[PDB]
Amino acid sequence: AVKKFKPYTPSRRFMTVADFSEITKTEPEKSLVKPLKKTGGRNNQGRITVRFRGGGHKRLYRIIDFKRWDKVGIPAKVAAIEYDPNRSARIALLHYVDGEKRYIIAPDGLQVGQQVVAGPDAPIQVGNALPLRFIPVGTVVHAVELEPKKGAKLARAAGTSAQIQGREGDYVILRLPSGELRKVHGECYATVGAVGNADHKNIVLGKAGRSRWLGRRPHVRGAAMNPVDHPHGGGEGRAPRGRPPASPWGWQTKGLKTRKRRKPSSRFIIARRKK
Amino acid sequence: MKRTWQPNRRKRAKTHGFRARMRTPGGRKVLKRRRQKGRWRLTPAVRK
RNA sequence: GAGCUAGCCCUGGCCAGGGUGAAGCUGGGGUGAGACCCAGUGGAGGCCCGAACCGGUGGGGGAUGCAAACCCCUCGGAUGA
RNA sequence: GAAUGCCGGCAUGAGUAACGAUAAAGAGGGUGAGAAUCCCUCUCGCCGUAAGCCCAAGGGUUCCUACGCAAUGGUCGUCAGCGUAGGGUUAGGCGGGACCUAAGGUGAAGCCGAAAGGCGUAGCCGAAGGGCAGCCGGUUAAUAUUCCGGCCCUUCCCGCAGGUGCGAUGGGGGGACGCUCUAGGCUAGGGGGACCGGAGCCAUGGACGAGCCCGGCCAGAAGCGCAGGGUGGGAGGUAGGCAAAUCCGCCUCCCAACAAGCUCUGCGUGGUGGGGAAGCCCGGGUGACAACCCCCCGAAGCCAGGGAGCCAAGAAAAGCCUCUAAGCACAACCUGCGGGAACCCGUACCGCAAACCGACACAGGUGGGCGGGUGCAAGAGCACUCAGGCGCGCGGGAGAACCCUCGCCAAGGAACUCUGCAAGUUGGCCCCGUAACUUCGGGAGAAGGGGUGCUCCCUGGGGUGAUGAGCCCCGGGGAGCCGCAGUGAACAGGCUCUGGCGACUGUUUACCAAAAACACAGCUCUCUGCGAACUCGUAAGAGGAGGUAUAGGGAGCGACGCUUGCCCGGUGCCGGAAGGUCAAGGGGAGGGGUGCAAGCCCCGAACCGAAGCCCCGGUGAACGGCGGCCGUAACUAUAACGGUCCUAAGGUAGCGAAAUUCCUUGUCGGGUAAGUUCCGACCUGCACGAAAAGCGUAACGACCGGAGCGCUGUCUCGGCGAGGGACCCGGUGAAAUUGAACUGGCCGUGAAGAUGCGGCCUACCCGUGGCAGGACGAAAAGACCCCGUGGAGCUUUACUGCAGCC
RNA sequence: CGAUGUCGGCUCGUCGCAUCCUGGGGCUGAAGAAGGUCCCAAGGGUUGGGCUGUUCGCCCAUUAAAGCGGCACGCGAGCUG
RNA sequence: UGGGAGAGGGUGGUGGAAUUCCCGGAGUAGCGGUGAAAUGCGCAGAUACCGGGAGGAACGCCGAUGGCGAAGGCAGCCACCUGGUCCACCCGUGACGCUGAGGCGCGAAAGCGUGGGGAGCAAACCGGAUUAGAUACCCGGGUAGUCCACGCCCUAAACG
RNA sequence: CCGAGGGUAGGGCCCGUGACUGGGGCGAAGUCGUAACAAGGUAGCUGUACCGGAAGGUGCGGCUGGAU
Ligand SMILES: [Mg+2]
Ligand SMILES: [Mg+2]
Ligand SMILES: [Mg+2]
Ligand SMILES: [Mg+2]
Ligand SMILES: [Mg+2]
Ligand SMILES: [Mg+2]
Ligand SMILES: [Mg+2]
Ligand SMILES: [Mg+2]
Ligand SMILES: [Mg+2]
Ligand SMILES: [Mg+2]
Ligand SMILES: [Mg+2]
Ligand SMILES: [Mg+2]
Ligand SMILES: [Mg+2]
Ligand SMILES: [Mg+2]
Ligand SMILES: [Mg+2]
Ligand SMILES: [Mg+2]
Ligand SMILES: [Mg+2]
Ligand SMILES: [Mg+2]
Ligand SMILES: [Mg+2]
Ligand SMILES: [Mg+2]
Ligand SMILES: [Mg+2]
Ligand SMILES: [Mg+2]
Ligand SMILES: [Mg+2]
Ligand SMILES: [Mg+2]
Ligand SMILES: [Mg+2]
Ligand SMILES: [Mg+2]
Ligand SMILES: [Mg+2]
Ligand SMILES: [Mg+2]
Ligand SMILES: [Mg+2]
Ligand SMILES: [Mg+2]
Ligand SMILES: [Mg+2]
Ligand SMILES: [Mg+2]
Ligand SMILES: [Mg+2]
Ligand SMILES: [Mg+2]
Ligand SMILES: [Mg+2]
Ligand SMILES: [Mg+2]
Ligand SMILES: [Mg+2]
Ligand SMILES: [Mg+2]
Ligand SMILES: [Mg+2]
Ligand SMILES: [Mg+2]
Ligand SMILES: [Mg+2]
Ligand SMILES: [Mg+2]
Ligand SMILES: [Mg+2]
Ligand SMILES: [Mg+2]
Ligand SMILES: [Mg+2]
Ligand SMILES: [Mg+2]
Ligand SMILES: [Mg+2]
Ligand SMILES: [Mg+2]
Ligand SMILES: [Mg+2]
Ligand SMILES: [Mg+2]
Ligand SMILES: [Mg+2]
Ligand SMILES: [Mg+2]
Ligand SMILES: [Mg+2]
Ligand SMILES: [Mg+2]
Ligand SMILES: [Mg+2]
Ligand SMILES: [Mg+2]
Ligand SMILES: [Mg+2]
Ligand SMILES: [Mg+2]
Ligand SMILES: [Mg+2]
Ligand SMILES: [Mg+2]
Ligand SMILES: [Mg+2]
Ligand SMILES: [Mg+2]
Ligand SMILES: [Mg+2]
Ligand SMILES: [Mg+2]
Ligand SMILES: [Mg+2]
Ligand SMILES: [Mg+2]
Ligand SMILES: [Mg+2]
Ligand SMILES: [Mg+2]
Ligand SMILES: [Mg+2]
Ligand SMILES: [Mg+2]
Ligand SMILES: [Mg+2]
Ligand SMILES: [Mg+2]
Ligand SMILES: [Mg+2]
Ligand SMILES: [Mg+2]
Ligand SMILES: [Mg+2]
Ligand SMILES: [Mg+2]
Ligand SMILES: [Mg+2]
Ligand SMILES: [Mg+2]
Ligand SMILES: [Mg+2]
Ligand SMILES: [Mg+2]
Ligand SMILES: [Mg+2]
Ligand SMILES: [Mg+2]
Ligand SMILES: [Mg+2]
Ligand SMILES: [Mg+2]
Ligand SMILES: [Mg+2]
Ligand SMILES: [Mg+2]
Ligand SMILES: [Mg+2]
Ligand SMILES: [Mg+2]
Ligand SMILES: [Mg+2]
Ligand SMILES: [Mg+2]
Ligand SMILES: [Mg+2]
Ligand SMILES: [Mg+2]
Ligand SMILES: [Mg+2]
Ligand SMILES: [Mg+2]
Ligand SMILES: [Mg+2]
Ligand SMILES: [Mg+2]
Ligand SMILES: [Mg+2]
Ligand SMILES: [Mg+2]
Ligand SMILES: [Mg+2]
Ligand SMILES: [Mg+2]
Ligand SMILES: [Mg+2]
Ligand SMILES: [Mg+2]
Ligand SMILES: [Mg+2]
Ligand SMILES: [Mg+2]
Ligand SMILES: [Mg+2]
Ligand SMILES: [Mg+2]
Ligand SMILES: [Mg+2]
Ligand SMILES: [Mg+2]
Ligand SMILES: [Mg+2]
Ligand SMILES: [Mg+2]
Ligand SMILES: [Mg+2]
Ligand SMILES: [Mg+2]
Ligand SMILES: [Mg+2]
Ligand SMILES: [Mg+2]
Ligand SMILES: [Mg+2]
Ligand SMILES: [Mg+2]
Ligand SMILES: [Mg+2]
Ligand SMILES: [Mg+2]
Ligand SMILES: [Mg+2]
Ligand SMILES: [Mg+2]
Ligand SMILES: [Mg+2]
Ligand SMILES: [Mg+2]
Ligand SMILES: [Mg+2]
Ligand SMILES: [Mg+2]
Ligand SMILES: [Mg+2]
Ligand SMILES: [Mg+2]
Ligand SMILES: [Mg+2]
Ligand SMILES: [Mg+2]
Ligand SMILES: [Mg+2]
Ligand SMILES: [Mg+2]
Ligand SMILES: [Mg+2]
Ligand SMILES: [Mg+2]
Ligand SMILES: [Mg+2]
Ligand SMILES: [Mg+2]
Ligand SMILES: [Mg+2]
Ligand SMILES: [Mg+2]
Ligand SMILES: [Mg+2]
Ligand SMILES: [Mg+2]
Ligand SMILES: [Mg+2]
Ligand SMILES: [Mg+2]
Ligand SMILES: [Mg+2]
Ligand SMILES: [Mg+2]
Ligand SMILES: [Mg+2]
Ligand SMILES: [Mg+2]
Ligand SMILES: [Mg+2]
Ligand SMILES: [Mg+2]
Ligand SMILES: [Mg+2]
Ligand SMILES: [Mg+2]
Ligand SMILES: [Mg+2]
Ligand SMILES: [Mg+2]
Ligand SMILES: [Mg+2]
Ligand SMILES: [Mg+2]
Ligand SMILES: [Mg+2]
Ligand SMILES: [Mg+2]
Ligand SMILES: [Mg+2]
Ligand SMILES: [Mg+2]
Ligand SMILES: [Mg+2]
Ligand SMILES: [Mg+2]
Ligand SMILES: [Mg+2]
Ligand SMILES: [Mg+2]
Ligand SMILES: [Mg+2]
Ligand SMILES: [Mg+2]
Ligand SMILES: [Mg+2]
Ligand SMILES: [Mg+2]
Ligand SMILES: [Mg+2]
Ligand SMILES: [Mg+2]
Ligand SMILES: [Mg+2]
Ligand SMILES: [Mg+2]
Ligand SMILES: [Mg+2]
Ligand SMILES: [Mg+2]
Ligand SMILES: [Mg+2]
Ligand SMILES: [Mg+2]
Ligand SMILES: [Mg+2]
Ligand SMILES: [Mg+2]
Ligand SMILES: [Mg+2]
Ligand SMILES: [Mg+2]
Ligand SMILES: [Mg+2]
Ligand SMILES: [Mg+2]
Ligand SMILES: [Mg+2]
Ligand SMILES: [Mg+2]
Ligand SMILES: [Mg+2]
Ligand SMILES: [Mg+2]
Ligand SMILES: [Mg+2]
Ligand SMILES: [Mg+2]
Ligand SMILES: [Mg+2]
Ligand SMILES: [Mg+2]
Ligand SMILES: [Mg+2]
Ligand SMILES: [Mg+2]
Ligand SMILES: [Mg+2]
Ligand SMILES: [Mg+2]
Ligand SMILES: [Mg+2]
Ligand SMILES: [Mg+2]
Ligand SMILES: [Mg+2]
Ligand SMILES: [Mg+2]
Ligand SMILES: [Mg+2]
Ligand SMILES: [Mg+2]
Ligand SMILES: [Mg+2]
Ligand SMILES: [Mg+2]
Ligand SMILES: [Mg+2]
Ligand SMILES: [Mg+2]
Ligand SMILES: [Mg+2]
Ligand SMILES: [Mg+2]
Ligand SMILES: [Mg+2]
Ligand SMILES: [Mg+2]
Ligand SMILES: [Mg+2]
Ligand SMILES: [Mg+2]
Ligand SMILES: [Mg+2]
Ligand SMILES: [Mg+2]
Ligand SMILES: [Mg+2]
Ligand SMILES: [Mg+2]
Ligand SMILES: [Mg+2]
Ligand SMILES: [Mg+2]
Ligand SMILES: [Mg+2]
Ligand SMILES: [Mg+2]
Ligand SMILES: [Mg+2]
Ligand SMILES: [Mg+2]
Ligand SMILES: [Mg+2]
Ligand SMILES: [Mg+2]
Ligand SMILES: [Mg+2]
Ligand SMILES: [Mg+2]
Ligand SMILES: [Mg+2]
Ligand SMILES: [Mg+2]
Ligand SMILES: [Mg+2]
Ligand SMILES: [Mg+2]
Ligand SMILES: [Mg+2]
Ligand SMILES: [Mg+2]
Ligand SMILES: [Mg+2]
Ligand SMILES: [Mg+2]
Ligand SMILES: [Mg+2]
Ligand SMILES: [Mg+2]
Ligand SMILES: [Mg+2]
Ligand SMILES: [Mg+2]
Ligand SMILES: [Mg+2]
Ligand SMILES: [Mg+2]
Ligand SMILES: [Mg+2]
Ligand SMILES: [Mg+2]
Ligand SMILES: [Mg+2]
Ligand SMILES: [Mg+2]
Ligand SMILES: [Mg+2]
Ligand SMILES: [Mg+2]
Ligand SMILES: [Mg+2]
Ligand SMILES: [Mg+2]
Ligand SMILES: [Mg+2]
Ligand SMILES: [Mg+2]
Ligand SMILES: [Mg+2]
Ligand SMILES: [Mg+2]
Ligand SMILES: [Mg+2]
Ligand SMILES: [Mg+2]
Ligand SMILES: [Mg+2]
Ligand SMILES: [Mg+2]
Ligand SMILES: [Mg+2]
Ligand SMILES: [Mg+2]
Ligand SMILES: [Mg+2]
Ligand SMILES: [Mg+2]
Ligand SMILES: [Mg+2]
Ligand SMILES: [Mg+2]
Ligand SMILES: [Mg+2]
Ligand SMILES: [Mg+2]
Ligand SMILES: [Mg+2]
Ligand SMILES: [Mg+2]
Ligand SMILES: [Mg+2]
Ligand SMILES: [Mg+2]
Ligand SMILES: [Mg+2]
Ligand SMILES: [Mg+2]
Ligand SMILES: [Mg+2]
């Protein structure tokens, strides 16, 4: 659920905040945080390479365990559910009976004080991680690796999941969050359940001030600029686009497909996205 | 009103100084040039 | 050449005083249970008034200037992008 | 002899403007060749959240003293930030380094680039962040947390004593963190005292008095006290913290837990060391054996790493503690104590400024800390005033016009004008009261009105004490008094109705535009399956992102409400293994040159051979587009209806003389005595229209219209007054401009607007204050316009290339 | 074109006369009073407001009358903008 | 107290037929549609047939004139949670009852808001025919919607 | 002191009136089509929604007060 405000300022009329209800711990594990090096969009040359970034709240990066096959068979207790400013989903602190402490992204329905575990043998329960060839067809999954032992890459954002669809040889067929049908190697790991905090999408930032808190500087339309700046620049008065809608770099930006056609993964992608 | 020259000894030494020029091809040419011309000071005087 | 200016990054600092009184919390009323209503508490907000600080609205002066952008009066923001 | 030539020199303007804040001066006494200007005294004014003090930058001797006055100083100068000389800056504890890391920079390994060079995990460098041991007083012409005095402390080395498995660049803990609000107790700071100390005063009508005036503290080891911060203890198990581990983590059992204890800082106290006023006698002496006590106020500072709430979720590394590993366990480490040792650089002075940035001793700009008192509701606001600092480095007169800034005004009251521009009015606080409309918050300080000083009397609660007195805070009710007037000075909204545009707070053309422009939450399209797309780079490498489709890029639109119609023929984009066209290459029928030859060499057809284009289809919150004629109804008028040409299709809803309407001041209605503007309607809309969004919309606006009330020197229509200039005398003394000048009017003429030509008229010579009609006055080799086979920015289905992509 | 500042307004005027008013006249389809039309005449006079940047013009209330033109569409080293 | 029947309601699971799309096979000259046609689809390989896969909605026979509920209304099968109602015994209470202005709750469809889903169907819309014309009835397409959740709307030939 | 009332300011209700605009009633001697009554030539009616010169059409669900 999401929290509304009484309209006691013009911005509070629409602003909505996450209820933060599943949160049980307001501080991060000191051993699992390291400083997030803010870029502002600048690359190693000092040049802006992603526009309109910077000036958001300071953040510490919480180290996330995107492998899990690290610790096959060693169960852990869900010790807490925490806020992570570096991503949309929440994070759960796991205390491994090993004594080690690790963060995973919190699935939907994870309950503090529950057991989870990883391996070929794990039961098919929310929070457990297994290679795909041992998750039953139809079960919804998240934190899916793309290649064996290279780390979880798909279905990591709030509310998202991927669905096992069927086995073919060494591979499984998934429906990714985007509706894409893709093969993924069966030995790739994955974690049963969907990612939590599904109400993330219903947040209403409410004011220009909020975007700024997030490191998002104001976006300025090409239609607002001059010919030296943008294809849509200039015109006396307001002007329609007067050419096919283009990016600041000239390429067209309504419909032009941009994936590389000769990419080797085309062999593994079965059906392009829906919607 | 706030003007253009805002003296600052660290900034001065670190931008125009001897070790700054010596680290780049352009900087050494400045020194080769200013030595060939006979300048009394190859580099701005910074109090340090 | 970014010791002016623009943006970002790292690390510090500053914002008198007053006003408004959101959620929540307690009590009470209410109901089968509730929604909800009243009171107290509470102290929210690109909230209000106004110095510092940041601006530069309108008029006047200045115009070989005090000044190659200043001066006076008035005026905007002032916990926030 | 001319190049608005170049360099230099000297004129003109001219004894003219000006001498840099309108905070302000007067006299006496010294010094001296010389005095408005230097020094000293008295009087006066100005600052006092500074115009006082401290600190960091920056400046670099400007500091102090003697001696000077040519120049510098907007005058003067005997003075000085000026000339000459001499002197002056003292640290284990203050700041930086012999410590740590942040962005960033550099860079073993490694990667990349024609060269030069670009990157790059480790490491190193890098501070105003972390860390770390000094406080009070005195002293010099000039330095002081540095010298000295008193009282504390830190590290290193060596030695002694006790103690312990000692030992690290390695493991762990800690260091270690946001914003807003805030409790308790303290301190800084302050106010009062009828109490303590004090040189003296009694004026001019009264007063020898709870009289006046002055002051009544500072630092301090251990110990103790008060208030706080931090931390559970034991046992056992252990596969994790890239070795080890007794440490840390994880499980379990026992006891203790909001306590206590252990540890840590604050504050008080404290042996001891200091300070010590007014007044008056030449910075010094005395006051004085100074007193050094009580009550109230009270932090934003301290205890601190406190507490609570919230979402935007808030550095690192070392010092420190613990663990062990090699090793070493006659060593080593810890604890106490003692002796020794303790380096380098800075330290003067200015520092909101005459010493810094602005060419100047320049009304400008410059980061942090202290910033007293009284009154006004509060305050860093305002007035005055302490301490402290100033009167702004030209003066003296005069009392015109004119200018600036300021004050008032009879009757009228926006008649002013493009516009109430400007200036009035209003103005704080307390109480009463408050409309349409609304997104239910608002609109709202709406509007409008009442109160406001002082005296006496009764009285309610709170803070501190003790429950009381005293002090201080917040009230209440009566009865009176004065004046033109009680926020009696200063600081402090004019209000309303209605329309346009933009939802809103924000942002902008530094230095002519602050807006209706940009941004903005939000809406939609669209790309991207992760070595993502996209962006920077030749590349390596980076960003995106230590993110993963609830994500990231691109584009338009711009809160919210109700909505967003038709056209896919052209262009774009997407889909389409057919067909058509298609490059190198493949293929080699056939043809040629040459040789006696085998052979060498050259041309060359069908056929095979990609993307692209052509072809088929899809697609509008993709580029874009959205008709013309004739006829017809009980009068006319008009046409629901029929017809016809054209188109890819002919503009829907809603709005419309509009930020769009040419004709136009359309017509009608409203307001007005009168309304090219304004509002409300109509609709033949020159030339609206639905995300270059359409129509509305509460709130908001230094936006731009229109109207009214209040009030006014805006005006009728002007007057007077004030100060600073203008004027006169003394001092200093520019500027642009200038062919030379002995430089009048008219009517003519002249390259067509003549002081300079003709004719006539008028006119003794030379200045000072004023005014601006002329000298086609000055300034700038016209920005407009054109010309030049001049330039540069921008665009595209101009040409031709290139990167990029296929 | 090595610059002759451009609309309107305000201020200050001055001039022409083809005269708006006032003075003097002739003719009248001039009874009177009021007009019409032409002649003489430039001495003086020629209002205040609403609208619009406006010139001009309409409109309101008056008036003896609310004249038309020139002076670089008079006047920006006089102001406005 | 002991029993009964039932598509009453709520939640969560899962079963099969069929439609559509996509993949492979095979095959060729039309299919589809109507009163008759045409648009449309089809040699770029359709329809018909075989296998594989995805997805949504609705549940054939049982099913009846039946059953249930206050009404709206409820229909595959399984479980959980839960409502009303009938019978038999005649055990308990002792008129505790009937109605019901206001109030409160429920309330088909369509419609609304936020999100999701989207096979079939189908307002609007586009084309074909029919027709004197045909903004209709018929045909080929097609967006909301129809479905899920939560919140509204409160209507009806909500009828016996 | 109270006080008729007068003055300022802001509200509530009602009546008359208004450029223009919305439908309604009546008039009929017009134009257009033919929606309903027969199976009214697409059975009708219905709530709602979208649409069309007009009556009206269609979708969704409902009623029979529908001929065969
Ligand atoms: Mg939740
Ligand atoms: Mg809200
Ligand atoms: Mg709220
Ligand atoms: Mg709310
Ligand atoms: Mg709002
Ligand atoms: Mg919340
Ligand atoms: Mg949560
Ligand atoms: Mg760390
Ligand atoms: Mg990181
Ligand atoms: Mg990075
Ligand atoms: Mg770098
Ligand atoms: Mg570089
Ligand atoms: Mg940059
Ligand atoms: Mg970018
Ligand atoms: Mg950026
Ligand atoms: Mg951020
Ligand atoms: Mg989160
Ligand atoms: Mg969220
Ligand atoms: Mg949103
Ligand atoms: Mg955005
Ligand atoms: Mg934008
Ligand atoms: Mg622009
Ligand atoms: Mg550029
Ligand atoms: Mg270009
Ligand atoms: Mg371009
Ligand atoms: Mg353009
Ligand atoms: Mg244009
Ligand atoms: Mg433009
Ligand atoms: Mg235009
Ligand atoms: Mg523009
Ligand atoms: Mg534009
Ligand atoms: Mg615009
Ligand atoms: Mg254009
Ligand atoms: Mg366009
Ligand atoms: Mg175009
Ligand atoms: Mg792949
Ligand atoms: Mg600076
Ligand atoms: Mg300097
Ligand atoms: Mg420096
Ligand atoms: Mg620097
Ligand atoms: Mg250097
Ligand atoms: Mg030199
Ligand atoms: Mg030399
Ligand atoms: Mg140099
Ligand atoms: Mg910081
Ligand atoms: Mg502030
Ligand atoms: Mg309150
Ligand atoms: Mg609370
Ligand atoms: Mg504010
Ligand atoms: Mg405010
Ligand atoms: Mg400024
Ligand atoms: Mg200004
Ligand atoms: Mg003004
Ligand atoms: Mg003025
Ligand atoms: Mg001026
Ligand atoms: Mg100027
Ligand atoms: Mg000023
Ligand atoms: Mg000022
Ligand atoms: Mg002001
Ligand atoms: Mg303010
Ligand atoms: Mg404030
Ligand atoms: Mg505020
Ligand atoms: Mg603000
Ligand atoms: Mg010559
Ligand atoms: Mg010259
Ligand atoms: Mg010259
Ligand atoms: Mg010359
Ligand atoms: Mg010269
Ligand atoms: Mg001469
Ligand atoms: Mg002169
Ligand atoms: Mg001067
Ligand atoms: Mg001057
Ligand atoms: Mg003054
Ligand atoms: Mg004077
Ligand atoms: Mg003198
Ligand atoms: Mg003298
Ligand atoms: Mg003196
Ligand atoms: Mg003061
Ligand atoms: Mg200097
Ligand atoms: Mg000194
Ligand atoms: Mg000196
Ligand atoms: Mg001198
Ligand atoms: Mg001299
Ligand atoms: Mg001399
Ligand atoms: Mg001088
Ligand atoms: Mg000077
Ligand atoms: Mg002398
Ligand atoms: Mg001096
Ligand atoms: Mg000396
Ligand atoms: Mg010392
Ligand atoms: Mg050393
Ligand atoms: Mg280091
Ligand atoms: Mg440091
Ligand atoms: Mg000294
Ligand atoms: Mg000490
Ligand atoms: Mg020990
Ligand atoms: Mg040890
Ligand atoms: Mg260690
Ligand atoms: Mg941390
Ligand atoms: Mg920090
Ligand atoms: Mg804040
Ligand atoms: Mg006080
Ligand atoms: Mg205490
Ligand atoms: Mg172990
Ligand atoms: Mg003394
Ligand atoms: Mg003595
Ligand atoms: Mg004594
Ligand atoms: Mg404060
Ligand atoms: Mg805390
Ligand atoms: Mg959040
Ligand atoms: Mg934190
Ligand atoms: Mg770090
Ligand atoms: Mg050993
Ligand atoms: Mg050394
Ligand atoms: Mg030294
Ligand atoms: Mg010193
Ligand atoms: Mg000074
Ligand atoms: Mg200043
Ligand atoms: Mg300062
Ligand atoms: Mg100087
Ligand atoms: Mg200057
Ligand atoms: Mg200069
Ligand atoms: Mg001076
Ligand atoms: Mg100055
Ligand atoms: Mg003080
Ligand atoms: Mg006051
Ligand atoms: Mg006050
Ligand atoms: Mg103030
Ligand atoms: Mg005082
Ligand atoms: Mg003075
Ligand atoms: Mg002066
Ligand atoms: Mg005079
Ligand atoms: Mg008057
Ligand atoms: Mg008036
Ligand atoms: Mg009046
Ligand atoms: Mg006005
Ligand atoms: Mg006033
Ligand atoms: Mg006032
Ligand atoms: Mg009203
Ligand atoms: Mg008021
Ligand atoms: Mg208002
Ligand atoms: Mg009095
Ligand atoms: Mg007074
Ligand atoms: Mg004053
Ligand atoms: Mg005010
Ligand atoms: Mg209004
Ligand atoms: Mg608008
Ligand atoms: Mg705007
Ligand atoms: Mg705005
Ligand atoms: Mg709006
Ligand atoms: Mg805005
Ligand atoms: Mg603001
Ligand atoms: Mg802008
Ligand atoms: Mg500009
Ligand atoms: Mg500007
Ligand atoms: Mg400029
Ligand atoms: Mg400029
Ligand atoms: Mg501007
Ligand atoms: Mg503005
Ligand atoms: Mg904008
Ligand atoms: Mg929108
Ligand atoms: Mg590039
Ligand atoms: Mg890279
Ligand atoms: Mg990256
Ligand atoms: Mg990265
Ligand atoms: Mg990402
Ligand atoms: Mg907006
Ligand atoms: Mg915008
Ligand atoms: Mg509305
Ligand atoms: Mg149409
Ligand atoms: Mg098209
Ligand atoms: Mg097309
Ligand atoms: Mg085109
Ligand atoms: Mg082909
Ligand atoms: Mg051959
Ligand atoms: Mg659309
Ligand atoms: Mg077109
Ligand atoms: Mg378009
Ligand atoms: Mg049109
Ligand atoms: Mg119109
Ligand atoms: Mg309009
Ligand atoms: Mg138009
Ligand atoms: Mg026109
Ligand atoms: Mg017009
Ligand atoms: Mg016009
Ligand atoms: Mg008109
Ligand atoms: Mg009227
Ligand atoms: Mg107007
Ligand atoms: Mg018309
Ligand atoms: Mg338009
Ligand atoms: Mg546009
Ligand atoms: Mg527009
Ligand atoms: Mg509001
Ligand atoms: Mg505004
Ligand atoms: Mg504005
Ligand atoms: Mg006047
Ligand atoms: Mg006077
Ligand atoms: Mg005067
Ligand atoms: Mg005077
Ligand atoms: Mg005067
Ligand atoms: Mg001569
Ligand atoms: Mg001439
Ligand atoms: Mg002439
Ligand atoms: Mg003459
Ligand atoms: Mg001559
Ligand atoms: Mg002659
Ligand atoms: Mg002559
Ligand atoms: Mg004459
Ligand atoms: Mg003149
Ligand atoms: Mg003059
Ligand atoms: Mg002239
Ligand atoms: Mg002349
Ligand atoms: Mg002239
Ligand atoms: Mg002239
Ligand atoms: Mg000039
Ligand atoms: Mg030239
Ligand atoms: Mg020229
Ligand atoms: Mg020219
Ligand atoms: Mg020029
Ligand atoms: Mg021309
Ligand atoms: Mg040519
Ligand atoms: Mg030529
Ligand atoms: Mg060019
Ligand atoms: Mg590309
Ligand atoms: Mg010219
Ligand atoms: Mg010239
Ligand atoms: Mg000129
Ligand atoms: Mg008669
Ligand atoms: Mg005659
Ligand atoms: Mg006359
Ligand atoms: Mg005359
Ligand atoms: Mg006019
Ligand atoms: Mg004219
Ligand atoms: Mg006109
Ligand atoms: Mg007219
Ligand atoms: Mg009359
Ligand atoms: Mg008359
Ligand atoms: Mg004229
Ligand atoms: Mg003319
Ligand atoms: Mg003309
Ligand atoms: Mg003229
Ligand atoms: Mg003129
Ligand atoms: Mg002018
Ligand atoms: Mg003019
Ligand atoms: Mg003149
Ligand atoms: Mg004007
Ligand atoms: Mg203008
Ligand atoms: Mg049946
Ligand atoms: Mg019985
Ligand atoms: Mg009822
Ligand atoms: Mg319903
Ligand atoms: Mg429904
Ligand atoms: Mg609906
Ligand atoms: Mg579908
Ligand atoms: Mg027809
Ligand atoms: Mg629709
Ligand atoms: Mg919809
Ligand atoms: Mg029935
Ligand atoms: Mg009366
Ligand atoms: Mg019919
Ligand atoms: Mg029918
Ligand atoms: Mg029908
Ligand atoms: Mg029609
Ligand atoms: Mg239809
Ligand atoms: Mg029914």
